[PDB]
Formats: sequence, structure tokens, C-alpha cells
Amino acid sequence: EVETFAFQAEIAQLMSLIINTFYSNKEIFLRELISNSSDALDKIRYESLTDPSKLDSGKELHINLIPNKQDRTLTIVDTGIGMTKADLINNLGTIAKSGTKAFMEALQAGADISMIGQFGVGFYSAYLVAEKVTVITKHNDDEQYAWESSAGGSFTVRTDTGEPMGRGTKVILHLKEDQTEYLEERRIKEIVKKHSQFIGYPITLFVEK
Ligand SMILES: C#CCCCn1c(Cc2cc(OC)c(OC)c(OC)c2Cl)nc2c(N)ncnc21
Repeated sequence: EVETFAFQAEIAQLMSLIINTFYSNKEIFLRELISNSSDALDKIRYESLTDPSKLDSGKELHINLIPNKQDRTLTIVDTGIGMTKADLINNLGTIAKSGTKAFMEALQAGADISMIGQFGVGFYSAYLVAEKVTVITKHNDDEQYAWESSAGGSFTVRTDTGEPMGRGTKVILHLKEDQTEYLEERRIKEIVKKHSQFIGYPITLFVEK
């Protein structure tokens, strides 16, 4: 069964602001997502110093960027800690409620969208370039899940029966039609070099086809 949930009003409100505001510097979505991956990798690494069996689901700690022009997707893959079902439906949204308010406040004081990450809600910058975001994730403690949202005030969560991923997260960006520059290898390298050059995990940029 696919379950459908409503975003908290404040999140819905943040998402519409990100979709509707005129803001050309969309490219920062990628450093926000890579940074989320790096944090998630830090987390599993740390946890495994006191419980080595936490890496039975995979020793390798890395990030893959995978463009597919045929599907028009850019996928950010990591072997980090993953997210549980409670993370997906409740935990992360509760936390996010306070960062959203603060971010929205800051924007009315002349902050700009690029600073979203300082408020712990940078995930939602995905909606600068994606019409739909699909997140497949597996945490050691839980089953594999798929989250998706096209905004519009709702998201879904289902158990994922696709290919098992071991441990980690895939964020699949279904790009807006005018945002296909982020499928281009030279454009991606440029952004990773500009914004994400000092990440402490290998970042492999996959090419097509
Ligand atoms: C906020 C924040 C960071 C924690 C959640 N998270 C994120 C960002 C994130 C935040 C969310 O809510 C605030 C969220 O749900 C709406 C979310 O999921 C669909 C993601 Cl991927 N990316 C990763 C990742 N690659 N690996 C592990 N946890 C992640």
C-alpha cells in the first residue's frame, strides 16, 4: 500500500516559496544534497566505531552523481546512515518546522535562497530544479522505503520492493523541462568544483550512456 501524507503547513509554504520565487542561482541545490550525504556518511562512520557490525550492510562510504538524459533525472546516491520510516513520515518534518520558520524570517531581512542550508532545510532546494523528487533509502534498523513528492502539499511513502540498496539513500531529481543543464557533465563538474570541493568522501560523477 502507498500511503499519502500532508506536509505541515509551514513546509508546504516553504516548498511553494521555493517553486514560485524568482531566483536564478538554482545551482546550489547540489551542494545542499551532497552535504546532506556527507553528514549521513559521517554518521554511519561514527556509529560504527562503537558497533562495527553497523557496516555489515556495506563498508564503502562514498557519493555517486548519476545523470540520465533519457529519464531526465539526476540522482544523488550515498552509502550513509539512511533514514527510517519514522524519519520519513514524522521525525525530519518536526525538526524541519523550526528551520523553515527561521529561514522564512531571514528571507524577510534580506537573506537569500542560497542560505537555506544554514537553517537545516536545504533538502527542499531540490525543488529549485525538480518537478518531482523521489527518495529511496535504507537504514540498518528498518526496511527499504520510497518517499516521493511533487509538492502541492502532499507526499507518499511506500515500502520499496525495487533493487535492494544495502544501506544509504538515493535522491532522484526529476528535472523541470528547462533545467536539463544539470544532466550535462561539464555543468555538474563545474558545480562540484565550485561548491563541494572539500567533501571528505569520494564523489564519482558518472557519465552517459
Ligand atoms: C534535514 C536533514 C538531514 C537528514 C535527512 N536527510 C536528508 C535531507 C532530507 C530532509 C527531509 O526533511 C527535512 C526529508 O523529508 C521531507 C528528506 O526526505 C524525503 C530528506 Cl532526503 N538527506 C539525507 C541523506 N542523504 N541521508 C540521510 N539523511 C538525509
